[PDB]
Amino acid sequence: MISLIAALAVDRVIGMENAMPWNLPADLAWFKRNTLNKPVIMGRHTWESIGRPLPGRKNIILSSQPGTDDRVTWVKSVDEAIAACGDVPEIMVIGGGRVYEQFLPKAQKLYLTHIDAEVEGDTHFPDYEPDDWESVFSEFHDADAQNSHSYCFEILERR
Ligand SMILES: NC(=O)c1ccc[n+]([C@@H]2O[C@H](COP(=O)([O-])OP(=O)(O)OC[C@H]3O[C@@H](n4cnc5c(N)ncnc54)[C@H](OP(=O)(O)O)[C@@H]3O)[C@@H](O)[C@H]2O)c1
Ligand SMILES: Nc1nc(=O)c2nc(CNc3ccc(C(=O)N[C@@H](CCC(=O)O)C(=O)O)cc3)cnc2[nH]1
Ligand SMILES: [Mn+2]
Ligand SMILES: [Mn+2]
Ligand SMILES: [Mn+2]
Repeated sequence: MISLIAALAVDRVIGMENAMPWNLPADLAWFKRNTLNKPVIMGRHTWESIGRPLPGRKNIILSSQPGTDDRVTWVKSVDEAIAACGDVPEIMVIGGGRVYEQFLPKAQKLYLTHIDAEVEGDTHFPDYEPDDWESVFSEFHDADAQNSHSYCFEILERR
């Protein structure tokens, strides 16, 4: 099973200038809980944005060019990325925009955080078709001293 996990600001913005400009510790904690002990697939730009391997997860990087760091696994196509995960129950695709576009048709589950923040961005989450997806979990949180925007954790499963 393939799942996508992402945090979306208003208008599906997910990034600006190869960064995420907000800071929501509760959402990073949610990301860690839902990805720990699973393989994570990411594109090269997102690998450069994170800047280090994510511990406790098999890190698989998509790039058309040879890898430059043997602490992670480098692959050259979507099919190779999936194969490199082996026989696991759940593969987590962690972006960015181009990678999400390619894996969306193959995904059965979306873990989405909707952040009430207006962000200028240059990268968006793919338009998906709402009729294809059932919301099976949602949990709203107001802003607090640690998290400066309200946010909504949602899990959707392909109908
Ligand atoms: N809010 C969130 O949840 C979230 C999550 C992840 C990322 N982001 C943000 O998203 C932005 C980065 O997204 P992005 O769309 O620019 O880039 P991306 O999807 O992270 O990376 C694109 C790169 O991945 C490689 N790639 C993708 N598909 C491939 C394929 N089929 N075969 C081989 N290589 C492939 C290529 O690398 P080469 O050029 O080396 O071939 C391509 O240039 C950043 O702003 C980041 O902060 C946000
Ligand atoms: N909901 C969601 N939020 C995100 O921030 C997110 N980020 C990415 C890609 N970028 C990043 C950037 C930083 C870290 C990171 O530092 N993660 C730590 C945080 C642990 C914690 O704060 O409790 C980790 O070990 O996962 C992960 C992914 C992909 N999907 C996401 N999905
Ligand atoms: Mn092929
Ligand atoms: Mn197999
Ligand atoms: Mn806000």
